[PDB]
Amino acid sequence: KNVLKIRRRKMNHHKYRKLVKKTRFLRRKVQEGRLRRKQIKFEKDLRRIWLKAGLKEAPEGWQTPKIYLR
Amino acid sequence: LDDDPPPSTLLKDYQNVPGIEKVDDVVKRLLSLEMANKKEMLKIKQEQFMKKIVANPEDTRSLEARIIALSVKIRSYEEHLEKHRKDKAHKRYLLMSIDQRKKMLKNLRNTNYDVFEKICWGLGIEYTFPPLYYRRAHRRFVTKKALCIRVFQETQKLKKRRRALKA
Amino acid sequence: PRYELALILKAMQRPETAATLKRTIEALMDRGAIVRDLENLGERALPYRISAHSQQHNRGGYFLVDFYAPTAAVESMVEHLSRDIDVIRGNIVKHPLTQELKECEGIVPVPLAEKLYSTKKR
Amino acid sequence: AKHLKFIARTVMVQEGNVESAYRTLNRILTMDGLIEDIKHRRYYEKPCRRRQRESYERCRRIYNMEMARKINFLMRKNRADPWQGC
Amino acid sequence: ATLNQMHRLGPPKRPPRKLGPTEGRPQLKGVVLCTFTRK
RNA sequence: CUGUUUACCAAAAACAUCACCUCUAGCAUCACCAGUAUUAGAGGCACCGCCUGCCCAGUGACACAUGUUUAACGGCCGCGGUACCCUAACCGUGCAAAGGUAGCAUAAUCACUUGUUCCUUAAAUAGGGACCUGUAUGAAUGGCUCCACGAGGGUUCAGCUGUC
RNA sequence: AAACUCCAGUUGACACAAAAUAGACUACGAAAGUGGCUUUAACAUAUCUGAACACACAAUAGCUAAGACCCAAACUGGGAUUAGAUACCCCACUAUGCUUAGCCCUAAACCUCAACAGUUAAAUCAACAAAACUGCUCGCCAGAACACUACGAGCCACAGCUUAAAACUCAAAG
Ligand SMILES: C[NH+](C)c1cc(NC(=O)CNC(C)(C)C)c(O)c2c1C[C@H]1C[C@H]3[C@H]([NH+](C)C)C(O)=C(C(N)=O)C(=O)[C@@]3(O)C(O)=C1C2=O
Ligand SMILES: [K+]
Ligand SMILES: [K+]
Ligand SMILES: [K+]
Ligand SMILES: [K+]
Ligand SMILES: [Mg+2]
Ligand SMILES: [Mg+2]
Ligand SMILES: [Mg+2]
Ligand SMILES: [Mg+2]
Ligand SMILES: [Mg+2]
Ligand SMILES: [Mg+2]
Ligand SMILES: [Mg+2]
Ligand SMILES: [Mg+2]
Ligand SMILES: [Mg+2]
Ligand SMILES: [Mg+2]
Ligand SMILES: [Mg+2]
Ligand SMILES: [Mg+2]
Ligand SMILES: [Mg+2]
Ligand SMILES: [Mg+2]
Ligand SMILES: [Mg+2]
Ligand SMILES: [Mg+2]
Ligand SMILES: [Mg+2]
Repeated sequence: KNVLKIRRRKMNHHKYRKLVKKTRFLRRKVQEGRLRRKQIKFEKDLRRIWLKAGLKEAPEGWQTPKIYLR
Repeated sequence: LDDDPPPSTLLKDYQNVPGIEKVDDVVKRLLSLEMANKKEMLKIKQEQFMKKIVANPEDTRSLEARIIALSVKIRSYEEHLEKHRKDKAHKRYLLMSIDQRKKMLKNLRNTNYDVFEKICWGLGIEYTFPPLYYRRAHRRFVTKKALCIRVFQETQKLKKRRRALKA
Repeated sequence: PRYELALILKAMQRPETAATLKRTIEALMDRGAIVRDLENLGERALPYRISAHSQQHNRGGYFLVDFYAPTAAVESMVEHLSRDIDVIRGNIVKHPLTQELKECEGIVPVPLAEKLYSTKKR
Repeated sequence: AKHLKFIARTVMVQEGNVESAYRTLNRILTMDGLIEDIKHRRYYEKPCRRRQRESYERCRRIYNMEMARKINFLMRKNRADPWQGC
Repeated sequence: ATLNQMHRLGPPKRPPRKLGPTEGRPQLKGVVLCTFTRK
């Protein structure tokens, strides 16, 4: 079999790795905003729970841990 | 639960040999577990468990005897791994033996509950019922539920404080 | 179980070899060994130059110790011989007479393998 | 080496026939594999390459020994044709 | 697939037919914005 | 980050600092230390996260046998031409120890300049986000992010009020 | 050429590196993998199949420390070649290859051929390849390319991996 179909993936992958290298700092800034919005979205969900369960405040002694951090 | 087999006991092959009581003291220790491999000790341990539990001591192809024989291996693998923490091949042999025993124990339980109870007692095996859903407990989950349990406990302590309002 | 100690000594004189052999046999006994026999294979020239304990050896007395010991005694005896400066080389092996040789039936010549390729006209 | 010298790979020269001695030495080294091993040991032959070469040589020996066996088997029939003309 | 697999999966469903430029409409009414030629 | 400072015009972005790294030292009866290289001294830098590129020619240290050494002092290119213009993947030539890498960039930073654009006001030489790109940004003289923190500097919603 | 010239050549002493021959053998292991010697421990299941909501593994290369240093070596620097040579050739040297303790979880991880039970009878049988098939089960596939991609999610992974699309385009791709 020829390798004409491997060579397409070969170039795709090569270009992608070079693209990530060129933009790894732009991509990092975008990824930090995403994990930040992700933690907010998580807290809303937990908040929504106890508000729907009638409770007016968070359970006594509860803190929402920052699960989306390094 | 920690009963260690005596080390002087004779090999399973020379136990019945008649007249062995008249041999020299040296010959007794040449035919003992002191001068034998670790596998020779496992034959005696299996023999003791089999005579204790199995109704017919000579039946080796019975579901009971197999569980006994498999439990002695599980014991032998666990001790091996206590010294060799990175022996991944023997780590795999342990986890497969354990699943094969649960498989034997599930069958015995469903066929002969009488002897199933005898096995679980003699070998100190606690049969557990397999969990239904094998789900991964990642952080988001492990926190959601941890909160949802605390919320429920709080709502519990508001009916208590609302029946005291009927008063 | 049964072992054999292939013991190369330092080509000494009788008092020293007897002294050295006695040490080794006691150290086996001290670790729970039942010594079965002692054999003298004779002082030969070494197949090659063995450097042991800051000495260059060319000759040595070959001995064999047939003994029974618990499996844990092997590591301890191995380490003991490391520190004896009259041993050129010592190795403990399972006794060769413990293993029973299975009866062999004979060389069976291998027929040419067949049906490796389809019988089509290429 | 810790071994004795002038024992291994050593050939005695007869009647000053150096050419014949060196020739027999070469044969010994070749017949034992030493020559070919030294040549392959000049550059590192990677494990993938070593396996590709050993497979090739072993497929070659089989074919070569089977062709040699067929040539030797049919050598008897190279004699003169007995029915020349029909 | 086996019969057990063919049961577990069910019918072959269907790709939701993608709409066309006319958005599934016989015709459409537009306002000319510019006129040009393309080769 | 808590801390520290110009008692009496500066409390700070300055210093220290956890951390990281460079240098020196094989040893006792007064510091270090009644210690002993996982130690102890001399310094840099500044938690952490991502990193910390290239240069040993010069000057210093060390080796003083050809040398080694930048988390030592320091440094880190030109002149012409080529896709309308812009720019040059590219081309020619020269020069250096190496030719400023990764980042970051309308600002504690600012020729033009109050750039341009998007937000923000009715109105912005303010502030925020970007883009342009650097007379003279740039990697422990640390570079770039980020939690928390600050009588620090700046912008702001709402309210509040004799600030008006 | 540059390089070395505290260098070469006999001889002696000397590994924490790697394991001629045997091996024309074809064994062990779930796969990855395993070929110097010794010893200890040790190679699951007395039906079969079966976890992409789970567990335990997984070459090489990488990452985090802490050591080792014979050689080999990305990078880098010189020598050479060339129109250029950021290569192929030469020399030198590093990460790395080793040990220990944790990660990372990927391969043309392919013998691209699933497990179990069977059949060479028929009509073998597109081509080629490693002959055509039956029962049973699981796992996978449904033009090309966008795409080992984006979003989302998980993950000790922050230039990562695993899952994984769509729009525009084409009349082919194979
Ligand atoms: C008068 N020139 C020499 C000058 C002066 C200043 N600033 C000052 O002199 C400031 N003086 C104070 C400190 C206030 C007393 C300057 O600040 C500058 C410049 C030069 C320009 C050159 C610009 C030029 N282009 C974009 C118009 C250009 O091609 C370059 C270049 N490198 O080739 C530039 O970088 C340029 O944009 C630039 O940055 C300049 C200045 O910054
Ligand atoms: K203050
Ligand atoms: K501004
Ligand atoms: K602006
Ligand atoms: K302050
Ligand atoms: Mg003052
Ligand atoms: Mg004061
Ligand atoms: Mg004053
Ligand atoms: Mg003051
Ligand atoms: Mg400071
Ligand atoms: Mg830091
Ligand atoms: Mg630097
Ligand atoms: Mg730059
Ligand atoms: Mg701005
Ligand atoms: Mg200026
Ligand atoms: Mg300027
Ligand atoms: Mg500067
Ligand atoms: Mg400096
Ligand atoms: Mg803090
Ligand atoms: Mg303070
Ligand atoms: Mg402030
Ligand atoms: Mg107001």
